[PDB]
Order: sequence, then C-alpha cells, then structure tokens
Amino acid sequence: MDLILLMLVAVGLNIIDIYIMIEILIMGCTVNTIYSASLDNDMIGLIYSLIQIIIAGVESAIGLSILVNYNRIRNSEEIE
Amino acid sequence: STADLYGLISFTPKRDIHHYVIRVDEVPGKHFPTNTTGNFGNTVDFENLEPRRKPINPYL
Amino acid sequence: MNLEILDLSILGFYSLISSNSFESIAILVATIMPVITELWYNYSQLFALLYTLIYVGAVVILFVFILSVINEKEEYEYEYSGLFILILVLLLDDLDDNESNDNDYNNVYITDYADWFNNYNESDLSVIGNLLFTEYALLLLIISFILLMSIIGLILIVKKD
Amino acid sequence: MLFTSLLLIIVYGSLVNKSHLLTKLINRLGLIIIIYTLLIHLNINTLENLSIGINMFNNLLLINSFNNTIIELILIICILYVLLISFNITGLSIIDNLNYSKRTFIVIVLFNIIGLTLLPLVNDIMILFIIIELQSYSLYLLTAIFNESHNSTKSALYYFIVGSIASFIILDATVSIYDDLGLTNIQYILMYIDKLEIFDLLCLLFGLFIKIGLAPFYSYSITIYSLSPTIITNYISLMPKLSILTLIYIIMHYINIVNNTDLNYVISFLILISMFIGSFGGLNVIRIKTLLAYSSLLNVSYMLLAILSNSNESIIAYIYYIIQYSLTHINIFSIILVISIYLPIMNNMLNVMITKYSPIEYINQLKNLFINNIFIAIALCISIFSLIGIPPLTGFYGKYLVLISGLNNGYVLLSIVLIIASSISTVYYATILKVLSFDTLSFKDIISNNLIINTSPENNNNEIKPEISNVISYVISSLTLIILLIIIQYENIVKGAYLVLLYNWV
Amino acid sequence: SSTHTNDSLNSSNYVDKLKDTHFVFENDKLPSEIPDVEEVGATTAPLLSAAYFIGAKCQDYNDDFMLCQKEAKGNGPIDCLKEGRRVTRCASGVLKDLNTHCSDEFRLHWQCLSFSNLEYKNCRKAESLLNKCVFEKMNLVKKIPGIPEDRQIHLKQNPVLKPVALHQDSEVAFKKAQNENSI
Amino acid sequence: PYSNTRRPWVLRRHIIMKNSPTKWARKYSSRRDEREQEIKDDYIRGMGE
Amino acid sequence: AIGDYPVYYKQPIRWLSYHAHTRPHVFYAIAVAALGPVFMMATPLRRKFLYDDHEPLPANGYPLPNRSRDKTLTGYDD
Amino acid sequence: QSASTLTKEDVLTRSVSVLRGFEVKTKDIDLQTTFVQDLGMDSLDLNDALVALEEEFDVVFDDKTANEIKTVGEVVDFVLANYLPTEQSINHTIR
Amino acid sequence: APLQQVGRHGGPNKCFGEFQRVVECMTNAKHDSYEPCNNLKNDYLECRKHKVERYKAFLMQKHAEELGKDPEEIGAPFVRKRRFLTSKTLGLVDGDDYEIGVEKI
Amino acid sequence: HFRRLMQYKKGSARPGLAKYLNLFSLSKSQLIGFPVALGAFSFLSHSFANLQEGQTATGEFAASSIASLIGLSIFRTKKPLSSNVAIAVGMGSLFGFLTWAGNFNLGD
Amino acid sequence: MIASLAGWGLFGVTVRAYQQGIRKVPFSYYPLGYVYSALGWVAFGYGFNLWTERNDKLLEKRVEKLKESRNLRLS
Ligand SMILES: CCCCCCCCCCCCCCCCCC(=O)OC[C@H](COP(=O)(O)OCCN)OC(=O)CCCCCCCCCCCCCCCCC
Ligand SMILES: CCCCCCCCCCCCCCCCCC(=O)OC[C@H](COP(=O)(O)OCCN)OC(=O)CCCCCCCCCCCCCCCCC
Ligand SMILES: CCCCCCCCCCCCCCCCCC(=O)OC[C@H](COP(=O)(O)OCCN)OC(=O)CCCCCCCCCCCCCCCCC
Ligand SMILES: CCCCCCCCCCCC(=O)OC[C@H](COP(=O)(O)OCC[N+](C)(C)C)OC(=O)CCCCCCCCCCC
Ligand SMILES: CCCCCCCCCCCC(=O)OC[C@H](COP(=O)(O)OCC[N+](C)(C)C)OC(=O)CCCCCCCCCCC
Repeated sequence: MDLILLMLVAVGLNIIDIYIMIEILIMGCTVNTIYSASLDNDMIGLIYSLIQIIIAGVESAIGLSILVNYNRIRNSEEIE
Repeated sequence: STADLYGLISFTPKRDIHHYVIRVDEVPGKHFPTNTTGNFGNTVDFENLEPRRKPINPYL
Repeated sequence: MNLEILDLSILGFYSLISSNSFESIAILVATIMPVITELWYNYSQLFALLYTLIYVGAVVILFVFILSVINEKEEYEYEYSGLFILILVLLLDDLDDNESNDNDYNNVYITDYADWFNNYNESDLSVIGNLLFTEYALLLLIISFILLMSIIGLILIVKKD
Repeated sequence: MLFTSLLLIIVYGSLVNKSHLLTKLINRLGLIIIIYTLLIHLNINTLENLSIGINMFNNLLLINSFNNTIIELILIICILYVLLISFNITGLSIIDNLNYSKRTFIVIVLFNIIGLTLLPLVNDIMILFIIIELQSYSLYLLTAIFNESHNSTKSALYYFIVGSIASFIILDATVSIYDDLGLTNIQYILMYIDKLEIFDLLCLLFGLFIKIGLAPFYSYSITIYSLSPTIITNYISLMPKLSILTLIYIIMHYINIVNNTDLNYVISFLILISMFIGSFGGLNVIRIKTLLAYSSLLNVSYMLLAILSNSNESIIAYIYYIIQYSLTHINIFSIILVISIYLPIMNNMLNVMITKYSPIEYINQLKNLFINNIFIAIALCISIFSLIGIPPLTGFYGKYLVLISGLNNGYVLLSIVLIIASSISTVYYATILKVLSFDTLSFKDIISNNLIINTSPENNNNEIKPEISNVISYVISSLTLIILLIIIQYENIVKGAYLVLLYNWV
Repeated sequence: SSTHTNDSLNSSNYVDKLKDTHFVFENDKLPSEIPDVEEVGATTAPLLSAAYFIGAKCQDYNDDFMLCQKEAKGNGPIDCLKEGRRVTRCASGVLKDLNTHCSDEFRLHWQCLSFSNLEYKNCRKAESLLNKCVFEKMNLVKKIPGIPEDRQIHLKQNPVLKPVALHQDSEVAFKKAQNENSI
Repeated sequence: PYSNTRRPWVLRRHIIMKNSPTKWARKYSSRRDEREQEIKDDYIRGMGE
Repeated sequence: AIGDYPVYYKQPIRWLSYHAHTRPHVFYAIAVAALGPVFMMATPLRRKFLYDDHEPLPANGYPLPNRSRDKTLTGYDD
Repeated sequence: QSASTLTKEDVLTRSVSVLRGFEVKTKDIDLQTTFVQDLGMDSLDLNDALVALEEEFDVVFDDKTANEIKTVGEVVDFVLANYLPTEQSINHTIR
Repeated sequence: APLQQVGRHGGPNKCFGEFQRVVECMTNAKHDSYEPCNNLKNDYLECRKHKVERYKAFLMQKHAEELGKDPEEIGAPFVRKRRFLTSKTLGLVDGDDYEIGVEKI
Repeated sequence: HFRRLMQYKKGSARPGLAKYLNLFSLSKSQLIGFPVALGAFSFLSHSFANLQEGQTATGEFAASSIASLIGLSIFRTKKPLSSNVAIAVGMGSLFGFLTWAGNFNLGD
Repeated sequence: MIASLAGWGLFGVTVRAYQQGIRKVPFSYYPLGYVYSALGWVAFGYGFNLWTERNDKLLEKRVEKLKESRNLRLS
C-alpha cells in the first residue's frame, strides 16, 4: 500500500501540515536509531538519537519563522 | 615522453573488496571512560601490538 | 493483545479525514503519544521522557502559530471521501505490517547473558554525557554553533526592523 | 579564524547604529576575515602533506589533497562574492543600497562558509548529518534575508521544505547503515563495504542529488533561482554545488570499491534525464535567471559523468571543471548586476513590472549591449561561448576532460548524449548573443537619453567620470581574460590537477 | 540504572508483553566431567555485609580467578572453571565461619542493611560490632585500598551523612558493648 | 528471558512514519534478503566438507 | 556631561557604574556568572594551601594485579 | 494565478442574463441597450440592476461611474477593466 | 581511533571485542589482502543480529515438525507471566504455587 | 489513479492542488494502454533476444517500435495512423541507439 | 625567470587596459593604474612560477613509483 504513495493522502492540505509530516518522518528515523542502539547496547547510537532530536528541533524553528514572516507579509498594510 | 607520462598518471589501479585504503592508524579500546575491563572479550593486547599498516606518500 | 495496533488504526483513520489545520496538529500529538508510550516500555525509558520534554514544548509553539493563520478556508470547504472507501484503504494497509523480510530475525527470540564485571553501574544518560562531552565534544560545540545560528536566523527573518 | 571572527562581527553589528555606511564597512570586515582565513589555511595545509589523508577531532573529520583543493576554491570564490556587497556594483544608491540594507548579510555568509568547507571533510555519519543541516539552514536564512520581499520569503519557504525532505532522506540513509553495522565512523564502515546494503548509500546520494537540483528534482531549483534576487541567486545557485559535489565524489569513490553495476545504472539514468531537461528546458524561456538555472542543471550533469566514472582522469576533469565553471558563474552574474544601468526608463503594453531586487529579469533586457558597452558585451560573449564549449576557452577543456573520463570508463551512451545536449543547449546560449549584438548596425544611429545611467549627476563637466566602479569592472576584466587566455597556462594547470590525489598514491 | 535489557527481569509485565518475553528454564545439569560445587546460598543483604571479609580471606583466589579471565583471551567461561570453584568454596567458608563464630553480630548487620536500603552509612553501629568480632575470632580486617588507613569512611568518628531512622537492635547492642567491653 | 527484537509497532504501522527510501527497500525489495540468505545457505553447505 | 553615557575605554570605572545603576539585570547576572570560572582559576591555590585532591575512584572494572598468575597456588581443590 | 480570465463575450452574455431577471421592457439586450430608454428603468430600478450586476461579477461600481453609466456596454467595459480575483489564503496557492 | 559499541555503563559491550579484532586484522601490515579478515567480519555481524543462529533454529524447528516430534517434549520449559515464577516451578523444597510479589521490590 | 482520486476528494476548492493532480492524471485509455505497451515491450524484447541468441539493436528497435505502436493505438486513437507510426519509429530508434551504445555502460 | 615575470606584468597591463574600456575612459586615464595592475600580477606570477616549479619536483618523484608499479604489471 506504500508503493501507490498512500501517505500523500494522509497529509493535510495546509502548509503547516507539510511541516507536521516532516517532523513525523524525521521522528521515525530517530525511533529506528533508538531501536538499534538499545538492542546493540550501544550508547553511540543513543548519542546519534539525541543529536537527531536537537537538530530536528532547530529545523522546525527556522521553518516556522519563514512561515510566520510569509503570513506577515500578506497582512502587512497595518494602516489602522 | 608526454605520451609515456600521461599513460602512467591516467592508469587507475584496480580496486576490489580485498585491496583498498582504510584511514585508521590505531586500534580502539585501549581506554574506556568507565569499566574498561568488561567481560574480557577484548583480546587485543596493546603491550604487544604489531606494527600498523602505514599510508604511502608518493611525494616523500 | 497488542493494543498499540488499535491506537495506530484510530490515528490512521483520522489522518485521512483530517480537514482543518487544528486537526493536523492534533494528529501530531496523537503520533508522539504512541511513540513515547511504546518507548517507555520495551526499549528506552530515557528517550520516552526526552521526547515528552522537547516535543511538547514544540507543539505549543506550533499551536500558537495556527491561531494567527487560520482564514476560514477549511470551515466551509467540502470533502467527499466515503466511509466504505476509507475503511477499504485502511484494511489493505493493515494486511502488510512486516517492515522486514528476514523471517528468522522476526520469529526466533534471543537472550543475553548478564555479567557482574560492571561493578560501577550508572544510567545510560551519564554514559551519553561522558562520551558527548569528552569523545564527541566537537559535535556538542557545533550543535551550540547551530543553535546560535538559529537565534540569529529567527530574528532576521521575523523582525520588521 | 572564521569562527572566532564571526562572533566578533555578530556582537559588533548589534552594537553600532543601523546605517547603510556601517553595514558596507562591516561587509569589508568580512572580506578581510575570509582573506585572513585563506592565508592561514594556505600556510598550514599543503598538497604534498595531505596526500595520505589526515584524521582530525577523534577521526570525525578527514582532510586529503582532494578535499583541500575544494576548500581553497570555496574561500576564493567567496572572496569574489563578498566584493559585490563590499563595493559598488553600479554606483547608484537606488540600486546598490539593497546590498547594504541587511546587516546580517555578511554574518549569514560566514555561517555558510563554515558549513561549505567542513562538508567534504566529514568522516562520520553523525557529523555528516550535523554539517549538512548547518549548510542547509544557512542557505534558508540567506534566501530569506530580504524578509520584506514576497518572492524571497516564498522561495525560502520552498527551499526549506524541499531541503528538509532531502535531509530526512540523508538521515534515513545514515540510520539504515547504522542499523546494519552498528558503526558511525566512515572508515570503520569501509571495513564492511562488502557486507552492507550498498543501495543505502544510493539513498544517501538521492538526498544529495535533491540539494543540487538534479532531475527529477530539478523543478524547485529553477523556481527558486528565478524568484530570488540576483545577488542571492548568484550565491545559492553555485555555493551548494561546490561542497555537495565534492562529497558525492568521495561517496562514489567508496561505492566503486564494490563496483555495483546496478548502482551505476540508476545514477546514469538520472544523468540521462537531467541532460534532456537541461537542454530542452531552456529552449522556451524568457527570464535570464531561469535560463541560467537550466544551464546550471546541465553543467552539473556533465560533472556528474566525471564523478560517476571515478577514475584518475575523473579527478583531473572534476577539479578543472568545477574551478572554471565557478569563475564563469561569477563573471556572468557580475556582468548582469552591472548592466542594469543601461535599462530604458518609461516616460503601456504587456504591463511589465520590474522590481529593485531583480533589475535584469528578462533576456531581451540585454538589448543593444554591444552599443551601450562594447567591452562588457564582449566579456559576456566570451563567458557565453565558454558555456557553449568553443575552444580554446575554459569551457571546452572542461568538456574535453569530462569526455575523456566518460569514454575511458565505457559511458558511450552518456558521452554521445552529453554532446547532443550541448548542441541543443547552444540554441538558447546563442539567443543571449543574438540579443546583445545582432541589431547593432540598425541601432547605431539611435538616441538614448532615457537610460538609468543618464540619471547620474555629473561632477564638474570636466572630470572623466567612469560609468562603472573600479573594483567590479576589474574583476570582470580579470575573469574574462582568464577564460579567454587559458591556453597560455593550460598545460601547467593540468599538471597541478595531476598532483591532486584521492588515496591513489601508487 | 533501570534500563530494560534482554538479560534480566524488566521493569513491568507490559515490557514483557511488548517483548513477548519467555522466562526459559533448563532441566539439564552440568556434565559429569566438570566436578560439582556447592553454590553460595547467601542473599543480597548477607553478601553485602560480608563483602570485605570475603575479599580479605579470598584475595589470592579472587585475583587468580580474575587473572585467569584476562589471560584466557576470550575463553574465560570455559577455561577458568577450575579457578571459579576455588572462589566459590573459599567464599562459602567465610559465610560458614560467620555462622559459627559471629552469628549474632553477622545477623545484626545485614538485617540492619535490609532495614536501611542496604546502605553502609546507615549501619555503622552494627558494622563496628561485627568488625570487632570478626577480627577477634578470624583475624580478618576490613580494609579499603587506595587511601590512608586513618582516612577510611567506615572508621570516621563524625560522618556528615547519618541514618535518618535509628535501628533499635543496633542501638541496644552498641550500648551493651560500650559499658561492658570498655569499662 | 527470551524475547523478540522487532521494531516498534508505530514504526511499521503509522500511516506516515513508516515511509522512507530505505524502509521501502527493506519491505518491498529482495536485494538485501537474497544476498543475506547466501550466508545462511553457506552454513549448511560447509558441514560435510 | 552630568548624565552622559561613559566611554568604556576612557572611564572603565564610570562605565561599569552606568550599567550597575541602569541595567541591574545585566551587571549582576554577569558578576555571578564570572565567579564560576574565577573560582576555577583559584583551584591551584586550594591544592597547595588547604588540602589535596582525593584518590581517583576504582570505576574501571575489577582491579587486576599487574603480575603473572601464581602457579604455586592451591587449596579448596576438588 | 491572480489574473482576470474574463472575455467581452462572456461578460456580455452574463450581463444579459442578469438583466432578463427583472421587469425590463425588452429582452433583446446588447452593448448599445440603454437602461433609461430601452429597458425603461427609473432611478431605483437602475440601481437595483447595477447592484445585481455587482453580485454576478464580484465588482463594485464607484459612485461617479454608477451615477453616469448609460448603456450596457459601459457596464461590460467597467467589468473587464476592474475585475480581479479575490486573494486566496497562503495554502490555496503554494501547496 | 574513535570508540564504537560502548555499553550502557561506559565500557565495551558484548560485540566490541568482535569489532576490535576486525580493526586489528584490517590495520595489520603483515596481511596482503583483506581476505583473512573476512571470517572476523562475519562474527561481528553475527554478534549483533544472530541471523545465522536464528536460521539454524528455524531448521531445527522445521525438521522436528516433519518427524512428528512434539515441541513440548524436546523444547525448554518456560513461563510467560513473571508473577507465576512460583517456588514450585523454581524447585524449592517447600515450594508453593502461589504467585510471587512483583509489584514493589 | 485511485489514490489521486482520494486527493481530489480531500479538497477541490484549492487551485494549487488541482493543478498538480491534473498533470499526473492519466486517462482511462492510458491506464490500459501503458501496461499493455510495457508488457508487449517486455515480451518482444525477450522473444527477439532468444531468436538471435542475444540482445541486438535490431531486435530492440523492433521490440520498441511494435510495442509503442500497440500502445499508441490505444491511448492515441484520435490521431492519424501515420502520426502514430512516425512516433513508433522515433521511439524504436531511440532504444535501438540505446542498445547500440551498450546500454548505460560498456561494463567489462 | 625575468621573461616569465615580464609576461605576467604584460598580462596585468592588459587587464587594466581592458578595464578602461569597460569603464569608458581613455586608456591614459590615471596611468598609475597600469603600474598597480602590472605589479599585482607580477606578484601572482612569482607565486605561480613557484607553484609550477614545486609541482614539477612532486610529479617526478611520483612518476618514479608509478614506473615501478607499471614494471610489476608488465611481468
Ligand atoms: C486524552 C483524553 C482526553 C481527550 C480525549 C479526546 C478523544 C478524541 C480523539 C482523540 C484523538 C485520537 C486520534 C485522533 C487524531 C486527532 C483527530 C481529531 O481531530 O480529533 C478527533 C475529534 C473527533 O471528532 P470528529 O468530528 O469525528 O472529527 C472531525 C471530523 N471532521 O475531532 C476533533 O477535532 C476534536 C478534537 C478535540 C481535542 C483533541 C485534541 C487531541 C487529543 C490528543 C490526546 C490523546 C493523544 C492521542 C491518543 C490516541 C492516539 C491514537
Ligand atoms: C541530415 C541532417 C539530420 C540532422 C537532424 C537529425 C535528427 C532529426 C530528428 C528527426 C525527428 C524530429 C523531426 C520531426 C519531429 C516533428 C515534431 C512535430 O511535428 O510535432 C511534435 C510532435 C507532436 O505533433 P504536433 O505537435 O501535433 O504537430 C503536428 C503534426 N501533424 O511531438 C511528438 O510527438 C514527438 C515525440 C514526443 C517527444 C519525444 C522526445 C523523446 C526524445 C527524442 C530524442 C531526443 C534526444 C535528445 C538527446 C539529448 C538529450 C537527452
Ligand atoms: C508514473 C509516475 C509518473 C512517471 C514518472 C515521472 C517522474 C520521472 C520522470 C523524470 C522527469 C520528471 C518530470 C516531472 C514529472 C512528470 C510529472 C507528469 O507526469 O506530468 C505530465 C507532464 C504533462 O503532460 P500534459 O499532457 O501536458 O498534461 C496532461 C493533461 N491531461 O508530461 C511531461 O511532460 C512529463 C515528461 C517530462 C519529460 C521527461 C523526459 C525525460 C527524458 C526522456 C527521454 C530520455 C532522453 C534520452 C533518449 C535516448 C536514450 C537512449
Ligand atoms: C584589449 C585586450 C585584448 C586581449 C589581448 C591579450 C594579450 C595577452 C597578453 C600577453 C600575455 C603574455 O605575454 O603571457 C606570457 C606570460 C609568461 O608565460 P610563462 O611565465 O613563461 O608561462 C609559461 C607559458 N607557456 C606554457 C606557454 C610556456 O604568461 C602569463 O602571464 C599568462 C597570463 C595568464 C593567462 C590566464 C590563464 C592562467 C590563470 C591562472 C589562474 C587560474
Ligand atoms: C604587490 C601586489 C599588489 C600590487 C600593489 C598595488 C596594490 C593596490 C594599491 C594601490 C592603490 C590603488 O589601488 O588605488 C586605486 C586605483 C585607481 O583606481 P581609479 O578608478 O583610477 O580611481 C580613481 C582615482 N582618480 C580620480 C585619481 C583617477 O585602482 C587601481 O589601480 C586598480 C588596480 C588594483 C591593483 C592591482 C591588483 C592586481 C591583483 C590581481 C592578482 C590576482
């Protein structure tokens, strides 16, 4: 069911919904890293997992700021 | 002379899974932050370590 | 009876029928919660709490952005879907849930043999901090460098002056 | 030098008052920083010492002669770019003040230069993910530096989403390698190069292919380059390719150890499609930056053929091609910024709107450049004829060396296709030359008192006032003659490329 | 550290349900070619109370067993069976002596540990009586290596950290020795 | 304690989280499994000698 | 200049007074933060005048004697 | 995206349909059909038609134009010159 | 040489020894090719995934099925509920079948 | 095709989504013609290869041109037959050139 | 080497002369610019000659090892 690109329907029809999809996709990689590190008893993989969480948080902030300013520009006359 | 020179340089030596370059100069595990002596599965003795493979410098 | 299957089925059903942006951020919360709970048991309690500590703060900032952008578009836009086709789509996706095709790796169980050689026992977080601040201190400093770039980046993008 | 000086500039810029003059002088400070960085790097890093390859910072980074050359190229090209914002490009306040409006312009560039230089040096999958995001985030900020521009913010929104998906693919590939092997250091992974799924590295390359606008992911790159300001498009369309292509060559160098034929075919398939879209795509376009975006896609495809071959001749071909293409890229965008002074002023049909961000936006805005400035027009013609591949310009030798590597490794189909694509792309390349000069003899006896340059006041009616500032005109003059007169020093430059080794040795 | 593993009991049955954990028993003994040994029957509290007495009595056998492990080059579990049995018998002998000479003092100590979260700092009064009795009947002395003799924490007169709740049996026994033994 | 080592249910059942280039290859491409089955087959074939 | 802003490199003491009076949330936050590294630089003084550092903890596994095995060891035999 | 997609024939065709929903004198309406004479519209009847035409094309006649318009063709010319699509949200365009 | 495969207590984990022996073989100068180190690479990958051993278990289970052997006659006894690790199962002399306390240790 | 229909029903008042869906949308004839053309291409390419004991550009030219013409007759019905023959010759020549050049790489 | 640096200085005069045409000034405008331009590329030419002379030494040393490798292949 994945090869027919079923996930393209589960994503909503708003720009912020695309942002949510990216966070979920990146979160799946981090969960996989924790899964492998825990089985191996490897703290190096848990270091990688922590880095992925911190880096993904930075990505969300930058993307939101661009989207905030993009919404600001349209409602920017502010004559009142 | 120019044709001979280009033939030497342009020749790419064959690489395979048996012969290729790995840039590691030492064996890890001589010191761990804590609990260095684990299940004694580390059989590499650093007191009698054989000489490592050294990288080739064609200009030296 | 793996109740994680039922929760994900409910979450997947609402993903296909979500219309407005508020229902989308609710999907995100309904996604992190199964991840945290399934991490709290089984694999790693430490990162289950770390996921809660970091992502919940991001959710609130995400939510407050939605209040400044909603523009009535999805409150009256129509959707058609159909109950029968939505259930059929979810049923077919339910048929295949084998992420790997190594049957031996998935069907044969393994054990580990504990040893008493580690008289100095500490939490995984302390070992992570031991390596992160000593072995991979460059990664930690570069991460702070990235955090510095984000702080400057947010100001220049958002601030009018 | 970069990191320490960046922190000082960050604090200093926020302390002094907000003004165009201080920002321009701060931009000159950034120019000195990059120049000092180049001097320090050249003092300690040499080609001979780095031939073996030296690990750094607990083997997280690995520098060799191949990596060092690109870093030196990155610093040099960044110096030429800062000259645009550190000096006048047209001499007119209404046009030039855009570059001096944003104080964080030089700060964001210094952030990206750190990411660009460290990316080819990555030796761990963890630091690979960290650095690629450091470079990607800096590009998003630079694309959104003009936050009062609707197109700039829209492009950055597009850039963020496409790059984030590519970063996820890159992260997904590295995580899958860790699952199979449990190791994060690349050199440790090379020990198991014959026992890991080699198509996981193809997933890694797919993320890198997105970030360089390769087909089928070309569409976002063309859209972003056309909408972004010319001063921003000049940077974001060249700098990411300097570092990512170098990293792709290293990854392909490791992949060729196992020599997976299926891996080569998939990359060949993407190169074949990129040559089709790169050539036929630019045939029907009216925007100059849209035309250059297709030109960028086509030239990256030519370099990828050298990268895919990955032999001794590929090192010579790639190093030469990337250096000469960057110089041509700088020269063309430098001329485009300057020639905005010859635009006629209305004093209407098609209701054409031109903004201050992109004064030159259409190919036909280059009309009568042969009459307006004969030396600048010839400089553009030399650059365009280099992109075509007319010998003995720098462009011909780049394609000549790429063909050598492609045909030596047996890529007969790609070599023939790249030459058909070159002929097809010559059509839109020649269109630029047609606009510049083909109406010279009919418009020689014409009067133009409505040009932008005509609005510039004179000093005393006796001073010989040049139309162009000293710095930008000198850079165009230097780059044009280097492209034209490469035959004089071509033999020695290739000999320098002979000594750039990626673990060849003997 | 309460990290879940595949080598021991996890935190809750929900972890077992997610892992489908099977607690597997083996009904086969060691093969007859390996000589049989008597396993130590002391639980956690008695072992912690006698930890320094086992070390003092069986130091050479502890070192020999551990030196066998390091010199086995990965084959420790199989090669060092002979050295392992020496440690088990020597450790059992120490516990047997504690049940024949210092049973009252020994039981007072590890019952205090069970009463005080198995922390050494909370049972100094019971440990001091036990240490004195063992020395006078077994010539074994608790020693903490790597530090000067007078700077041992178990011999500290006024520790900064003291138990919150006193152990009544320890208090009564300590007073019975203060007045009588030290007239 | 003997237990399975399978990935979390959310990783293989979420409508979005389970989709990636490598996960599709693991789920739908036999290139990895066919090559790894050689190692398993080599074990039995090396008994008789 | 009854209330002018002092120049830091000309009147360092007066410049510090301005921020201590007008920006207390900045002057004293830095002052508390500065004492951290300051006490770290005074560590050698304590090492020589007050007491020495403790012996490192045995958090490196079982302490293996640095000698060959004693082949003349018997007792508790089968 | 944000551009007019109107044509002179389509605007005239829909203008006639709107005006035929009233009690006009003649159903034969063209560019040169006058409101006052051919259609027999008074002060209030004419303003009812103008507002009804505003609703169809989502345009607003200004005061000067509405107080001086005479023929249907002038209404058609005003709609062609001034009509714009209403701005959509951020999600409609870029998604 | 960076540290890899670090256990949850800061020391080497179960499979570090296999990884260490692979590195020593690959970096040893006496070897001409990497062929002698091939067997060491398999052991490290076997330590993590146990794919070959799981395959061996698959054959034994499948082989017993065609022979008609009952799984409970040749397998190992197991308990699925931790609260039912009773003293009768553990073989204690006075062992009872009452459930053990696993709520609060 | 069915998945794209769900995307249409997910929202039909957003012009941006509709514009991209229309580009990827295939007609009913295309949904039938494409698998038949590809299936015919796979059969003829393998069938012609067995006859010649190997793959040649002549066989690939024939396999590509015939299969394309079979497909073209399905989803390009409202076109002259000679127009479909010209495209079939063009398509067959491209894959004949592909085989003549040695596929994507000469290999050994 | 003087002839080499003379050529580099000649190239620097060409760059300045080409700059004058770009800026639309007479070629005698500020004659000191040619002195600055010529000496700038003389400095580049001096460094370029050192780069090429150094590269010739490095190439010869590597060629010796390449010939040894080729002899083993041709045997
Ligand atoms: C936690 C206990 C207290 C909360 C219990 C509330 C139960 C409601 C469903 C919880 C979420 C389950 C997963 C569904 C994902 C979110 C979908 C959603 O939007 O909420 C469902 C709610 C149902 O109303 P309905 O009219 O059918 O949907 C709109 C149709 N156009 O439509 C709505 O928009 C109403 C939303 C109300 C606020 C809900 C905010 C999210 C709550 C998440 C907390 C639980 C975490 C997820 C647990 C289940 C995971 C599958
Ligand atoms: C002696 C000197 C010889 C020098 C020249 C040598 C080459 C000659 C090439 C001959 C073929 C082209 C000439 C004939 C094509 C005419 C195109 C045409 O008539 O219309 C375009 C056609 C659709 O037809 P239509 O638009 O309706 O026009 C009305 C027709 N009654 O559109 C089509 O249907 C065309 C088929 C669809 C497009 C197919 C594209 C696939 C690739 C084609 C090859 C490109 C190879 C490029 C390689 C480098 C880039 C990778
Ligand atoms: C089933 C999934 C979808 C298929 C895969 C698509 C993605 C991979 C293709 C790589 C190129 C990406 C192009 C962008 C994706 C295409 C999206 C699409 O399908 O749009 C269809 C597009 C518009 O078609 P149109 O008829 O105008 O609209 C239909 C309205 N009823 O029609 C198009 O114009 C799209 C075609 C673009 C041109 C690509 C040409 C690539 C080169 C082919 C020839 C190879 C060159 C060498 C030839 C010799 C080789 C030996
Ligand atoms: C209005 C203007 C129209 C155009 C007019 C053109 C006039 C040309 C001027 C004469 C030049 C001359 O005499 O050059 C001669 C000199 C000296 O050569 P050498 O040191 O022996 O080098 C060896 C020469 N071999 C190999 C032929 C023997 O070379 C130069 O300086 C070269 C100038 C640089 C050319 C650009 C390529 C190198 C770029 C390096 C960084 C990437
Ligand atoms: C040792 C190596 C460096 C060479 C020494 C000179 C350095 C420059 C300082 C002199 C002062 C100056 O540049 O003054 C500025 C001048 C004049 O500009 P103008 O337009 O006439 O100004 C108008 C002034 N009026 C009104 C009086 C006329 O600009 C030039 O001549 C530009 C050429 C720059 C120098 C050549 C650099 C070559 C680098 C290329 C190698 C990669």
